[PDB]
Amino acid sequence: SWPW
Amino acid sequence: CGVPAIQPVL
Amino acid sequence: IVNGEEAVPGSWPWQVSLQDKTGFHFCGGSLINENWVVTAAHCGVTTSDVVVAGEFDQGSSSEKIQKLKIAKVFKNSKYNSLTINNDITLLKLSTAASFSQTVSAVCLPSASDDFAAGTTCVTTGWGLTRY
Amino acid sequence: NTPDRLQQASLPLLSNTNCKKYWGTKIKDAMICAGASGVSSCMGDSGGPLVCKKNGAWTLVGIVSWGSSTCSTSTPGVYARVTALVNWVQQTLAAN
Repeated sequence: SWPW
Repeated sequence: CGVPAIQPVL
Repeated sequence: IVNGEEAVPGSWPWQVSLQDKTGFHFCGGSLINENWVVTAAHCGVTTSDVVVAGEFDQGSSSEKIQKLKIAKVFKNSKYNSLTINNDITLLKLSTAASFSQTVSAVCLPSASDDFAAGTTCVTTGWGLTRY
Repeated sequence: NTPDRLQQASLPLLSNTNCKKYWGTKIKDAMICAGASGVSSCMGDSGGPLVCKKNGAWTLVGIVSWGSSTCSTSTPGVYARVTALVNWVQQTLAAN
């Protein structure tokens, strides 16, 4: 996951 | 609020 | 947005671009009135960043955009950076936006409003179109 | 890197219970999932809107937050759930  | 003057086309 | 389409210019008039002082777009946001923008807490906005309203094509020099300075950053006190929960920040503008055909506010819901699974909604932005 | 021109996509809301099939315990009550429908939000979209029409007006339901590190179009994106946050918005505006 990654911040968008 | 929430009512654009230029209507979106989807 | 991956596999989206180009918007009609000006048709999402609350959409703003958050740019750093070098002019780099790093996050979106939404105008909720002339003085306040909602964005994500994890965007890490500071008072050196700029809110750009009225933009469509970031490669054009001919658009009547508004570059608005930020007075104060209000990060939600319940934001949890470990889980990215409660991911909301308010930006109070130093200079009010001038509302027009291409710049205006989105509505906020009531706390009790219901948006059912399966409802079709819309998202907008200048994020990557391919990874 | 980011597109010059503003993009849009339509996409469905999911329930948190169903979103947990993808993301497990990472999904909290102040999150709402959308997508897994052939589109995805992606890096640089964060902070922007997820809007739904309600009584004829576009209403802010989510704030683009996080999701798949490859912006997979078959995985739901995760958005901050504005109904869970709107009391704080209103309190902050009233006090400042």
